[PDB]
Amino acid sequence: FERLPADVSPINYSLCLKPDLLDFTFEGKLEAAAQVRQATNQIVMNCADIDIITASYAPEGDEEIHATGFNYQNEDEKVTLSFPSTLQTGTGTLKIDFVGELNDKMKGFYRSKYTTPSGEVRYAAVTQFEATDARRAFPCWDEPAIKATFDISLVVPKDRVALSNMNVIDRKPYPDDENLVEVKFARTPVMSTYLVAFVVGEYDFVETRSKDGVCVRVYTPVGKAEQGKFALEVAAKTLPFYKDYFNVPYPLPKIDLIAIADFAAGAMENWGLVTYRETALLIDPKNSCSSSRQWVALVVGHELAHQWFGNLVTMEWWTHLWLNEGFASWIEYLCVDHCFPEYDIWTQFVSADYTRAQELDALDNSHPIEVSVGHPSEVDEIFDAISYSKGASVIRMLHDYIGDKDFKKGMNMYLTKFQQKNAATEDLWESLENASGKPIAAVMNTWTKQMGFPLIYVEAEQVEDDRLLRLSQKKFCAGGSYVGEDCPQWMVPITISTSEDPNQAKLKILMDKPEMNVVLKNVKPDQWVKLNLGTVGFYRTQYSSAMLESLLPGIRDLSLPPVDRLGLQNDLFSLARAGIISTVEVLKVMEAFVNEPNYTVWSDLSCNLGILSTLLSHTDFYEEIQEFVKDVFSPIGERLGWDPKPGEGHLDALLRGLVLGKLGKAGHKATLEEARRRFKDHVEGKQILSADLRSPVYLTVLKHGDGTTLDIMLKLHKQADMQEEKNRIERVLGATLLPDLIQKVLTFALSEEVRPQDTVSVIGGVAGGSKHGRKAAWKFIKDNWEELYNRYQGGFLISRLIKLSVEGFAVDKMAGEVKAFFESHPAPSAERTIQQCCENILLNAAWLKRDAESIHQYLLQRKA
Ligand SMILES: [Zn+2]
Repeated sequence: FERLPADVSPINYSLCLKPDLLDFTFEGKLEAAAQVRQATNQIVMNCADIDIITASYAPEGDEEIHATGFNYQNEDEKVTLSFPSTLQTGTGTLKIDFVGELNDKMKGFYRSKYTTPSGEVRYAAVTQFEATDARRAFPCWDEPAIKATFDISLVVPKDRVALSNMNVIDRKPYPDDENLVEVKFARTPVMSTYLVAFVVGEYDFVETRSKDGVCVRVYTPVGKAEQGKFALEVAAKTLPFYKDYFNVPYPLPKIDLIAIADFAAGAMENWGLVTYRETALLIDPKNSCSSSRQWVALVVGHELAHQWFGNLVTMEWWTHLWLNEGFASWIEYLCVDHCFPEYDIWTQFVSADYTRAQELDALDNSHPIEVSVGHPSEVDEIFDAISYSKGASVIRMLHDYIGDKDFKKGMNMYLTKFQQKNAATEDLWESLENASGKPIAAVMNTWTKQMGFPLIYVEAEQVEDDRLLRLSQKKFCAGGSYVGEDCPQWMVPITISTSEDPNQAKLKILMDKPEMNVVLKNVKPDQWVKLNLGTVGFYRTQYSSAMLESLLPGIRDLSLPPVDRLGLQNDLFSLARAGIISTVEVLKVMEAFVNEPNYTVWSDLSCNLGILSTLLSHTDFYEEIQEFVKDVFSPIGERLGWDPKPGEGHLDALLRGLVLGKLGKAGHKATLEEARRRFKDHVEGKQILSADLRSPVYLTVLKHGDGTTLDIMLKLHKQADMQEEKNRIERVLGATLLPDLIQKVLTFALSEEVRPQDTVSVIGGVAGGSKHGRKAAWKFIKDNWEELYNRYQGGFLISRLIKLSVEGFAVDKMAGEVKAFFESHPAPSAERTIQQCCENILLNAAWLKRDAESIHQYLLQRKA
């Protein structure tokens, strides 16, 4: 791959597109003011799905020279426009009229199917150019570093709204068609082609004015303007936040957020015209959830952050796309946390991007964040959950290492320097290094140019009133000690806190050595020491036995912040699974979480204990670990109770469902008895139970029920009114324990009553229900492999079916059985999932064989 010759660079695009609806085509003429930087006889542009009618170049004050040479290269999406004579150095005007297609590929200038408040089914002209689809709406230099200004014009019917990046400056009628009106927009600033936007359709709107004076609007489908009210007030507060943080005003005169029906791209940060899918921007009061207002605040703060970082200053090449999305993925939580501190959104960030990035970065076949991108198709291949989640995680670690003071100063220097220009990743490290005086380029190179993350071991010794800390770093791997003689090293900024001040740093350090000693002044032995305050650093911490015991009071009295309790517990399970520490040591810490009120912490607690419970189901003391789970969740269960208390939040309803389902599955007698009261009153029409208690009650009564209970659930499903009620049953049907009922659920998955896209959910619940239910699900998909393969081959479902079925196995002999099965019955699209699952089975197998009897003897001694 090679970029455009750059012998002719654009200056201003004058576009006028007439979307031919019903015919699904469009015609448009382009007057591109350009500069000939080097004498050439041909101009090379990007173009796809567009046939040029005629094209001529008119130099300044001269006659136009029509092009008599056309060359369409579809594999490279580039077109060469040859001319009879050399164009010579100077300024000219490239005039190109052409015709295009409103394709069905949800890319470029395509058609968007929407339904009126009555029906009829109409189509709209919606745009989407990122990454390289602007060349399908009009021929252009479709590269982010080739910036120019845009004069957008649209010839739309009178009864249809035409939006674009800028505001409307003229609305004159169309002479050839009385039913059409040409809408001309203002001139955009210097920007990239992949951020240009224009949409044609029928939309209602709600408007407001931000404190900066910027006109904010939320465009909704016809008849849903009230649903975009919340997104409007969030966007109206988001602009002043980024204005104050960047010390740079909003670069455009107006901001628009339009909700589109079935918007495939999800969300696009088009400069001034941010597009969403209505299921992610609007809040339907009779269909939305509880945390929907939280999800809207995040998606609005993310794309509006790009209006500065990404649109005002754009990446030089797609190699730096991770930094554009990683920065926005981090500052979106900073914006929501400032406007809505009642969310404690940073605890959910650690539970989302942070932990998910540490899972992938600790396994084999990982890759560094920044990878050189040659062809723009290589993007879709080498960027994944690693480049974005770990990308946002290292930015958070960098912000904490810099400090919010110098970080704001460096970003203002960065934005003002490269405004309406382009920059690379190294340009950002320089602007931050100038404002902070810290070696940012050197530190960040260890986190971007190599894969993996370090494990920080810390040991404590009391020296007078101070405490000496001995730190060492090594590459962390989910399997254990990293085998390899390269010995990776990281420059690790570490924030340390003590019990005397658990919410602010006791000491900030930078570990640029494999081993390092640290002295904390005035730290009494009765005080605990916590590394990685706020879990801001992208690393795992292994505490010594003495240091871990000192942290137990901090967990119990909640003085340790919830985000710290989340990260501490998550590190303990990973270290025990890797064989670095014992599992018994982790189980003793679980007893200190009995006072935990935070939903996110319990969510990760329940997830980790669920992995261990299903792992220990292969042993002869599965009753002992269930009794242990009941003791951990009993106090929080009694605190929440069964009915919503006066003035609860939305997380307390979610936490009640998680806790009750955990106790119900573990056999908690009081929970099982009450769940049967609610279920028998729900099926007899005496009092329908809440939708929040519905899933835990179903799981509990079905696991501890019989064939009568299963028939009731099947009657609730075949009679279920909506699809949502069906899915809530399909996930819990696998909780049955009797073998003939398990086979009945598996057969029910492939029946006509279950839709094929939901069949994997039913079989997934069977594999996760019990040990014999997992073996029955694995045998079921082997006997019916011909049908299941024909159903989901080459799709996402076949990888999800294999994942949910075999990941729970804890026998190393079983890992060799799934690898041998897919060597005789190939599944090409799921080749990567089989390798991850086989490595995961061997990991759980070694973990089980190493710690089985130690856990057993711990549970017996604890009970006495
Ligand atoms: Zn983004």
